[PDB]
Amino acid sequence: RSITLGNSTITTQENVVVGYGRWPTYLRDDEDQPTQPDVATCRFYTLDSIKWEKGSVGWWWKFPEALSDMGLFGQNMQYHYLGRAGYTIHVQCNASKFHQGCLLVVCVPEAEMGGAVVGQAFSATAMANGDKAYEFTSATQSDQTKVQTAIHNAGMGVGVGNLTIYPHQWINLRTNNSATIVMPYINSVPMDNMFRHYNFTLMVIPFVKLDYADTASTYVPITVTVAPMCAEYNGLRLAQA
Amino acid sequence: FCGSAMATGKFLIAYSPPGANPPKTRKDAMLGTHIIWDIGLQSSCVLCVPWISQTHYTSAGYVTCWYQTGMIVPPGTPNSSSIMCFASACNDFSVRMLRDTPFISQ
Amino acid sequence: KNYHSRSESTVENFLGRSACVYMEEYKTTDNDVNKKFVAWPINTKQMVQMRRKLEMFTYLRFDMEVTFVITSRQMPVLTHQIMYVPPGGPIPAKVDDYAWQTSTNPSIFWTEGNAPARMSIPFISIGNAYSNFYDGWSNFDQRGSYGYNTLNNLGHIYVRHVSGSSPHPITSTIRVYFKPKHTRAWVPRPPRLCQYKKAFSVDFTPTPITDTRKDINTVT
Repeated sequence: RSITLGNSTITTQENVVVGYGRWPTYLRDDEDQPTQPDVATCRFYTLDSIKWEKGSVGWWWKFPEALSDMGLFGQNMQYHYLGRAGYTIHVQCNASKFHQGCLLVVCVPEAEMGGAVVGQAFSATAMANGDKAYEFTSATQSDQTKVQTAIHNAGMGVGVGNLTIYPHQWINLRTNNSATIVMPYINSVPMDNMFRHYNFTLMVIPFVKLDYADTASTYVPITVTVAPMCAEYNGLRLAQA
Repeated sequence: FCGSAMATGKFLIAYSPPGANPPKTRKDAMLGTHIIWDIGLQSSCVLCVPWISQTHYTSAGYVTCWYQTGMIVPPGTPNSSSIMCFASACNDFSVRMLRDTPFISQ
Repeated sequence: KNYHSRSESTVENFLGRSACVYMEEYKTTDNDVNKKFVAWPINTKQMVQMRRKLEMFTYLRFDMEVTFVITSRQMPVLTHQIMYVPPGGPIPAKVDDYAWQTSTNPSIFWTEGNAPARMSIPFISIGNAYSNFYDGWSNFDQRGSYGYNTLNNLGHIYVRHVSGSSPHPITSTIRVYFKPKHTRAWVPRPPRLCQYKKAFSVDFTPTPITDTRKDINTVT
């Protein structure tokens, strides 16, 4: 019916796809290096609402750079040095029964993306820049300072059909309309600086284009809601003698 | 929400504490206390608000509401709907010292 | 044909194969000091086939072993100093300097006519696994190098010919074989579908997904 989730903001919704069968958990579940778990960080930081138009190709948001300007979480990234967090991502779209379309909501860990021109470098403002849904494009990209952005190769050169390895959920408008992906913390170092490294990239890819018939709303609003869970940081105080 | 039975969308009913200024953007509003009211799965959103006092400018709370998705309808449905609003005195109130109304004049 | 079962698809015996990775020559006497010894940063992104296999995983943890096959052509027995500089060691910039005499660089001394030289480098790194892919920057101003970290770095192998006061005018050729051991892998990743254009970048040019056929209904 409606299992109203409350944290400090409320989100009414009504499966959970765990990243690899591992829930987010503190590093303490395992002086010299004390840690400081911040337990006030979690709450639903709802991002902007993209419009799924008929002629659209796809969208991606780099994490944790999407939440770099979002409240307390944003502040802690500036203050503290080392930090680790897991995320509960709720991607919900709202559409009628006269709208037809398919989406692949996929969380890709560590996606390095090649430049548009082979053997050229691009700025950090070409991948992420606060909360923005960067848009994949049809055909090639010939703008030198941009990412490759060819939808069929997913901007990584891997083939778009094979992205089903990663924890993914399909939002087929015919039946369901919600995707919950609980991504745990995956890195090769216990905790890392949250500016240098973009941990994972969320991609929403329309596999079937929207057809809306006639005299109906021409866009389907896709909203992304991210709640950072079990976020730990580093202590800022001295140890005892 | 009193409207068509085929409309869907989301709203951000946001509450500002007594001292706080009303938010000027949806982004500002979202940082505070907010309820994402889904018009599709619910059609009534009940908000019990505390710290309601006489205050005889003034410190007063604010309830604002913002578009989040817009209204989406299928073919053959009106392009307008409305929202009605209700008010009550909740569980208990306390009133002290009689006074005449400043409405109907003698 | 019959069914049965498998155990040739385990990660350890998939990625664990001896494969040539570098071949170079050097002459003991010439006018170029560059060509009087061999340098070789260890990496597994030079042999295209080997690269593609390893890149189906994101994190890898292994301890390699390196075997050298050295031949020489023009009289007496000839010896080779096969030094290993580990990360953050001193590197020789010329043949004969104090960097060759460093005692913290494991150095084999192998003379010809004997079974090939070999040593097994352990798991060096201060991380908890090498990372094939890195989606970050070298600094937090984010203006540095892209897709490069120093925690996946491996040392260099420097080979020189141990010679007397005046060398011979011999020339030698080395071949290096490389084989992971006790491999563990974490996080799988889709196979490559483009031809590599750089040995360190992930740069590519778009290519069609699959080959075409006459008609959807037509199958022969």
